[PDB]
Amino acid sequence: DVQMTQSPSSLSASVGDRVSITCRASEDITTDLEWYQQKPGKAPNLLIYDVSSLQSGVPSRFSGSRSGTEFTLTINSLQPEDFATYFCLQYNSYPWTFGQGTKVDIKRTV
Amino acid sequence: NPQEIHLENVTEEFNMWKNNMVEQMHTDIISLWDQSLKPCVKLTPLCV
Amino acid sequence: AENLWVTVYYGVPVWKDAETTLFCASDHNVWATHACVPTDPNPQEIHLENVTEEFNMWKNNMVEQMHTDIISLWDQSLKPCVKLTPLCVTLQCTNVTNNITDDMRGELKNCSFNMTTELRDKKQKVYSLFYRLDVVQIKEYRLINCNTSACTQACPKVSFEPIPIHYCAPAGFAILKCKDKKFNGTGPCPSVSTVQCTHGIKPVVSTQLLLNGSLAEEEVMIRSENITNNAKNILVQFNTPVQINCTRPNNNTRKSIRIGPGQAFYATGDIIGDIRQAHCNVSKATWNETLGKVVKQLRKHFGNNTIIRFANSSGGDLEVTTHSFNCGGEFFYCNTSGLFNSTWISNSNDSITLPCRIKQIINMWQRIGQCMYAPPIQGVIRCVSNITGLILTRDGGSTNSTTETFRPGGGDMRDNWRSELYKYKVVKIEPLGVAPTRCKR
Amino acid sequence: AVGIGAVFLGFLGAAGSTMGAASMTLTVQARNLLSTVWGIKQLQARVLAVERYLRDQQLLGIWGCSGKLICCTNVPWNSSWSNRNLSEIWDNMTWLQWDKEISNYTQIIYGLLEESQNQQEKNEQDLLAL
Amino acid sequence: AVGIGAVFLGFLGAAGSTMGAASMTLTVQARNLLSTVWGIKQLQARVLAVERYLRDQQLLGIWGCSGKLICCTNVPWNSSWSNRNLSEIWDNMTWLQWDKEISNYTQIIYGLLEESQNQQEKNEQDLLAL
Amino acid sequence: QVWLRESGPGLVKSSETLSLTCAVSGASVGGNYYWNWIRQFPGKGLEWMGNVHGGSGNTEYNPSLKGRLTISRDTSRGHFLLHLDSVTAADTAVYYCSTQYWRHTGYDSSFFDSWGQGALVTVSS
Amino acid sequence: QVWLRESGPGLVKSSETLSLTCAVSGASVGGNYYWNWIRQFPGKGLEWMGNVHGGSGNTEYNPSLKGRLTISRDTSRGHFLLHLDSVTAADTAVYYCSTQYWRHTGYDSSFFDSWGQGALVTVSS
Amino acid sequence: QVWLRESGPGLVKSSETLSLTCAVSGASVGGNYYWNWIRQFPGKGLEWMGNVHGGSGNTEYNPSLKGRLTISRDTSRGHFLLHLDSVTAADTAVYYCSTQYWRHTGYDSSFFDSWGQGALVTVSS
Ligand SMILES: *[C@@H]1O[C@H](CO)[C@@H](O[C@@H]2O[C@H](CO)[C@@H](O[C@@H]3O[C@H](CO)[C@@H](O)[C@H](O[C@H]4O[C@H](CO)[C@@H](O)[C@H](O)[C@@H]4O[C@H]4O[C@H](CO)[C@@H](O)[C@H](O)[C@@H]4O)[C@@H]3O)[C@H](O)[C@H]2NC(C)=O)[C@H](O)[C@H]1NC(C)=O
Ligand SMILES: *[C@@H]1O[C@H](CO)[C@@H](O[C@@H]2O[C@H](CO)[C@@H](O)[C@H](O)[C@H]2NC(C)=O)[C@H](O)[C@H]1NC(C)=O
Ligand SMILES: *[C@@H]1O[C@H](CO)[C@@H](O[C@@H]2O[C@H](CO)[C@@H](O)[C@H](O)[C@H]2NC(C)=O)[C@H](O)[C@H]1NC(C)=O
Ligand SMILES: *[C@@H]1O[C@H](CO)[C@@H](O[C@@H]2O[C@H](CO)[C@@H](O)[C@H](O)[C@H]2NC(C)=O)[C@H](O)[C@H]1NC(C)=O
Ligand SMILES: *[C@@H]1O[C@H](CO)[C@@H](O[C@@H]2O[C@H](CO)[C@@H](O)[C@H](O)[C@H]2NC(C)=O)[C@H](O)[C@H]1NC(C)=O
Ligand SMILES: *[C@@H]1O[C@H](CO)[C@@H](O[C@@H]2O[C@H](CO)[C@@H](O)[C@H](O)[C@H]2NC(C)=O)[C@H](O)[C@H]1NC(C)=O
Ligand SMILES: *[C@@H]1O[C@H](CO)[C@@H](O[C@@H]2O[C@H](CO)[C@@H](O)[C@H](O)[C@H]2NC(C)=O)[C@H](O)[C@H]1NC(C)=O
Ligand SMILES: *[C@@H]1O[C@H](CO)[C@@H](O[C@@H]2O[C@H](CO)[C@@H](O)[C@H](O)[C@H]2NC(C)=O)[C@H](O)[C@H]1NC(C)=O
Ligand SMILES: *[C@@H]1O[C@H](CO)[C@@H](O[C@@H]2O[C@H](CO)[C@@H](O)[C@H](O)[C@H]2NC(C)=O)[C@H](O)[C@H]1NC(C)=O
Ligand SMILES: *[C@@H]1O[C@H](CO)[C@@H](O)[C@H](O)[C@H]1NC(C)=O
Ligand SMILES: *[C@@H]1O[C@H](CO)[C@@H](O)[C@H](O)[C@H]1NC(C)=O
Ligand SMILES: *[C@@H]1O[C@H](CO)[C@@H](O)[C@H](O)[C@H]1NC(C)=O
Ligand SMILES: *[C@@H]1O[C@H](CO)[C@@H](O)[C@H](O)[C@H]1NC(C)=O
Ligand SMILES: *[C@@H]1O[C@H](CO)[C@@H](O)[C@H](O)[C@H]1NC(C)=O
Ligand SMILES: *[C@@H]1O[C@H](CO)[C@@H](O)[C@H](O)[C@H]1NC(C)=O
Ligand SMILES: *[C@@H]1O[C@H](CO)[C@@H](O)[C@H](O)[C@H]1NC(C)=O
Repeated sequence: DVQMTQSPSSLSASVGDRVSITCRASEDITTDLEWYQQKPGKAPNLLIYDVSSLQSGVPSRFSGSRSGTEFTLTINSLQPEDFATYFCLQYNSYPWTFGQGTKVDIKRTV
Repeated sequence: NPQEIHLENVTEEFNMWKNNMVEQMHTDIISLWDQSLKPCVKLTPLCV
Repeated sequence: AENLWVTVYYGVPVWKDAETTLFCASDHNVWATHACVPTDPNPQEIHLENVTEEFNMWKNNMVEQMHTDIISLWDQSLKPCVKLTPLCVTLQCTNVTNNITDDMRGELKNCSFNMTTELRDKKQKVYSLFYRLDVVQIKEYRLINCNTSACTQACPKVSFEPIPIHYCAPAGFAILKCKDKKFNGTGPCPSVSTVQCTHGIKPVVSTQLLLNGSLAEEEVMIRSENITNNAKNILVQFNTPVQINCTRPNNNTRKSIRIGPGQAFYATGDIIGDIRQAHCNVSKATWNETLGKVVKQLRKHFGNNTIIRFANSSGGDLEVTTHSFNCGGEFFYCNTSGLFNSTWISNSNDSITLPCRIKQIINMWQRIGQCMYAPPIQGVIRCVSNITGLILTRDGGSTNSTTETFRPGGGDMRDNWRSELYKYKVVKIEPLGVAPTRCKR
Repeated sequence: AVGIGAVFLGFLGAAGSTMGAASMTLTVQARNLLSTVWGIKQLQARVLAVERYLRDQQLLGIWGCSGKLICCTNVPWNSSWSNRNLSEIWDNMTWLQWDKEISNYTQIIYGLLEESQNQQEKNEQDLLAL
Repeated sequence: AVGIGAVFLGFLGAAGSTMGAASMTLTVQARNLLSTVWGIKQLQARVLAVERYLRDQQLLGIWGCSGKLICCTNVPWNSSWSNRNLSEIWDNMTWLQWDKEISNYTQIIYGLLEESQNQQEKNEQDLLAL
Repeated sequence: QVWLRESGPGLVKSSETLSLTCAVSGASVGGNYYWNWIRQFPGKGLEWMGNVHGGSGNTEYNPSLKGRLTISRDTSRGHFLLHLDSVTAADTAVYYCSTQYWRHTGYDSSFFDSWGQGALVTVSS
Repeated sequence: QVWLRESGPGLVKSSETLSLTCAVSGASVGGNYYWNWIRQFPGKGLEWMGNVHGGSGNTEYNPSLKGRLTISRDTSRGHFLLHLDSVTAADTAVYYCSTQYWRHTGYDSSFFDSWGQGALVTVSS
Repeated sequence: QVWLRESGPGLVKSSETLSLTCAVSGASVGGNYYWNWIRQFPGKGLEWMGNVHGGSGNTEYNPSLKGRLTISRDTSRGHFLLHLDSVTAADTAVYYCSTQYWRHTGYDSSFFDSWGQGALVTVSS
């Protein structure tokens, strides 16, 4: 089974900051990777497919990049609605495997 | 013996001033008139 | 074990190469659009993904069909027009020598003759102006075509302006179009689509240069059936056009002479003002840049260290030796000698002027015994056009020399159609198929 | 690469897909099969289009598959015509390739289908006689 | 005005009767659908008559009602198309009025019929596979 | 011409169910026809019992005979049946099956009426 | 748009067989679609369980769930069912049914994704 | 070419029913063919027993064997069967199934005759 490894496990960012989350695979998967977003108490929603192709209705601030076996989701300007858990899904070969999930929290005054 | 079938309890809409059969009849009459005159003498020498 | 049985499928997407007859579709003219079906406002194109086809522009059957239809329409349009049989009479001609420059000395003839009238027992004496290319000495001259055949006068209401034409296939057939750029008209094409009707193609007639054509989307494209052979013409397609401005500045006058009952002949009355030759202008820097692109592309096929020569035409008839076209209803023949004159070695507002002649008796297609008389046009005429390709031919080519000489060509008009229908082919569907399956009726 | 759906609604959109995927859009191809210098060409085109549809329908009806798009019969699959498995045909190959490979042995199958249909009709009539 | 029988054997004799009464004389209408200045007109007329009949037959055969004059199908009657009851349709209306009323929603039913027939054919093949 | 023939038992005991069969020849029962059942009592006037439409199948009955009269069709056998429950001595009568219809043959329309010979039914214990 | 709705019992005793249903609206189960069953454990990441192809019927299961997981289709009823045998306390999770597919509408192409709201299943005696 | 193969038990007890089968390959039993059953006794001449027509099904039997000989066809299985009741010791013989027919293909007509290898049947208690 191809193993997804997400980093960081959890992060805190403020509104308008730039955030980057990495997903690594045990082997090459070419382009068949997707980035999903899941808010609390809600089913996952597709954000990006085919590494760097944006789903219709997804704001353009989100972006995806690849480097070798590593992939990166980048949010240029985080928004209040962007706080959620992000997952990387690989479907190049069976079985489909998910990442450990990265939770983005709100950074505010104590 | 032509056959004619009356339609009971049927009312139709009619308009003589927009009939297309008149144009077809005119075109066929003109075409036949032109065709009938093709094999006939041409009076070109008569212009003297 | 296998226990497999035959199963029949109807509607299978399979096609085969075939030859059929396409019909016309378009949105008074010689290229009659009256009997052409209207074109749909929004044509449908279906892209096929993961379909690799085989294409060959040098064996397309659509070119022959287009040539035949163009010739048939041209012949049909001339049927109801005046026949200039009485015009074959002895003419008494003199030179015109008023307000003429040095380069138009003896190029026009003032010819008087006797002509018939509406009454068949009366005669009239008339005069006209003729071009030196239309009269041959028998102080007595006669029209060149008198000893070959008499031909009709073009009706003055039908226009020679090209109109786009769409070619559509019948039901059960389909047209495949190659969308792959950099495709040289032969071999596999990986990007394919299916279309119902071909885009608008203007039947522009010209030699030595392609006018009002289509431009390559990436770079200058060079095509040839067999580039190693010198007997095959080379088709060049520019990625950008070159503007050319042609003009006849003489102020002509047209006068009608009644030669019979309901039959008129349109002669050239007189020229008002100065008499000067027609000519064409083309920019210099743009032509130099285009030739640089062309020689750069040619170096790919003919080596990176060869010397490329552009020279004059060899010889022959005026139709194949000069850039012949039709502007504003007048038939121009221009001397394209200042363009293809240079040598390239591996390592501002001025313009080139091409002098042109005008002809009235025309043998449009390469036929014998069917000419055509173009009535004169009133007033000066000017036109502007694009140049979007060339027809070249390699002179010699033996291994005894390390130089390549290219000269303009033409003659056959099929090559004018071949530059537009190079990315199209026609196939016929075969929906029936048989497969193995675990059924049992 | 595996686990992705593909649906086509074009005229020949499924031409590049596998046989199994392409066998789900037969109707769209079925619809289109029927529908002075230019008029004669139009008339000839119409007649030519009409003739081939009738020929195809006659051939379909002679085998007993009239009015059907996916009709299967009693004639067994002779192993001499092909030797591949169903897994490597319906999920690996395309209709164009299959036709290119099988074009050699079509008339034999057609004749066998005709004879089998005639025999089945005779047997059905004999059964209904009782 | 009630308890009277009406029977029509003409070409379009039942045009003025109710839908239920008119649905008993479909064959008489079915028979007629097929059958230098004037010869070309005759030829064009013949070609057009053939083309329209072939189009109608193809459309009927695609839905699975081939070789039938009355054929009900699996597609449910959407209430948005009409709201009247069967008593007020088959005994209180004529075919012309019904066609005038329903002409807005014709193509959707055709597409649904085609899709349903294709699905039924696929299901039949799957069942016969076992 | 449409021919109608009545048939059934000649005697029915009181309180039983009277069954009658009218057979049609020369026409289809499933056509656009109306088939009517009418009884005439001895030495009295006529009385229309009911009728049925061959095509749709709607049945119409006299209010007096409602709740005990049932008229049904049979297209395969080409005849129609009548059932009358709780027959009493007053139900003795001659029963007839009849039909009326307009025939519109092309240019000409004609009214046709057909009756059967009738069957005598006597109700008594 | 393809709509997917999950359904099934909310509680399953240990060692029993968990049965779940996913109903599809707006599309045919027999089409060229892939239907995938996934689960999310409480306070943990997602885990794809299996999937089935509507047309051919081939099913692909996770190796961990192999030997106890079954996925079946139903074109007539237009829904697909999932069975998991020998469910234990570790199998408590929220189950989802999803589908991904490319739609090639002539000239245009578009990737479509669909998920269901999901159903919570708790395993305990 | 039409191939015929005989089959059946090698021994039949006296007074029992002898059953024989002849299978046809290369031709349809339901065609316009005549299938003939013949036998040869040991050290004696031939003796035609009977025959059947594949299409109509009419059977013609020897008068000596009438009342005990039956010949039947099977189009689905493509073979024809023979039954002889009350077989005695005199019925021991080699049985053959044969067929003769004219084949008129286009311009040319030919006569074809086919025989089987035959099966030896011995009758004794
Ligand atoms: C490549 O394409 C370019 C443009 O895309 C072409 O250049 C165009 O050419 C057309 C045709 O010559 C030209 O349109 C003419 O413009 C003239 C000036 O305005 C008009 O006078 C002329 O109309 C006359 O001719 C028509 C027939 O062509 C008649 O129908 C019309 O009634 C006019 O004729 C009247 O006047 C004459 C003279 O008085 C008289 O004898 C007649 O009896 C009648 O009374 C056309 O409309 C465009 O203007 C050109 N475009 C540009 C930008 O200049 C070019 O020709 C193409 N190249 C090739 C090789 O074909
Ligand atoms: C062409 O020749 C004709 C005839 O010689 C010229 O017409 C004559 O012109 C002169 C000078 O204007 C007049 O005096 C005559 O009366 C004209 N003759 C007729 C019959 O009209 C005409 O001018 C010449 N044209 C050119 C361009 O040289
Ligand atoms: C037009 O016709 C007239 C009459 O035929 C020609 O004039 C004659 O020419 C001939 C030939 O030289 C002379 O022999 C006659 O004497 C002339 N007759 C007259 C009355 O002049 C005239 O030359 C013809 N015009 C042209 C241009 O050919
Ligand atoms: C392209 O043209 C060359 C030149 O003619 C062809 O090569 C010639 O082929 C003929 C055929 O037998 C020979 O006789 C010549 O000797 C060849 N000449 C040279 C220089 O090779 C070549 O075959 C053509 N290409 C194709 C595809 O036909
Ligand atoms: C082609 O170019 C020449 C110049 O080489 C032009 O000639 C000039 O034309 C203008 C017209 O406005 C005159 O005013 C000038 O006097 C001309 N100069 C010369 C030296 O002749 C010519 O007009 C151009 N023609 C076209 C059709 O573009
Ligand atoms: C051909 O003619 C066009 C216009 O008829 C010329 O375009 C002009 O180009 C000059 C540049 O020298 C500009 O100042 C003008 O504004 C342009 N006019 C228009 C209407 O666009 C073109 O230059 C001519 N080409 C040649 C080679 O003479
Ligand atoms: C191309 O240029 C050459 C020379 O530059 C032309 O040859 C000339 O042709 C004319 C016409 O017959 C002769 O009068 C000259 O004597 C020739 N010059 C030489 C040096 O031989 C040739 O005609 C030009 N091509 C075209 C098609 O005109
Ligand atoms: C086309 O143009 C060229 C260039 O002017 C012509 O060649 C000239 O021809 C004349 C003949 O009168 C000679 O005097 C010149 O010496 C030639 N020029 C050169 C550079 O050699 C050519 O003749 C023209 N084409 C035609 C058919 O005349
Ligand atoms: C000559 O070429 C130019 C540029 O390729 C043409 O100008 C274009 O015309 C099309 C008409 O469909 C426009 O959509 C483009 O915007 C034009 N381009 C520019 C830069 O303006 C011109 O039409 C061509 N001439 C002829 C006669 O076709
Ligand atoms: C005649 O037709 C009208 C409507 O077209 C209908 O209302 C009327 O009942 C019909 N007449 C008879 C006698 O049925
Ligand atoms: C495209 O077609 C080729 C050959 O049929 C096949 O190998 C390839 O897998 C196809 N592309 C995709 C994305 O499946
Ligand atoms: C007309 O001019 C040409 C050219 O100058 C000359 O050859 C010819 O002889 C002249 N003809 C005359 C003056 O008749
Ligand atoms: C007509 O005359 C010209 C020049 O005199 C000549 O070249 C041509 O060959 C002649 N036509 C024929 C058919 O001989
Ligand atoms: C260019 O033409 C040559 C002709 O031999 C052909 O082999 C080649 O494939 C063509 N180029 C492309 C990109 O197809
Ligand atoms: C040509 O001559 C006519 C008549 O005098 C005049 O009206 C016209 O303006 C002239 N043409 C030009 C371009 O001046
Ligand atoms: C041809 O080019 C040469 C320069 O190489 C030049 O001297 C000559 O004038 C040119 N000829 C023409 C006709 O322009």
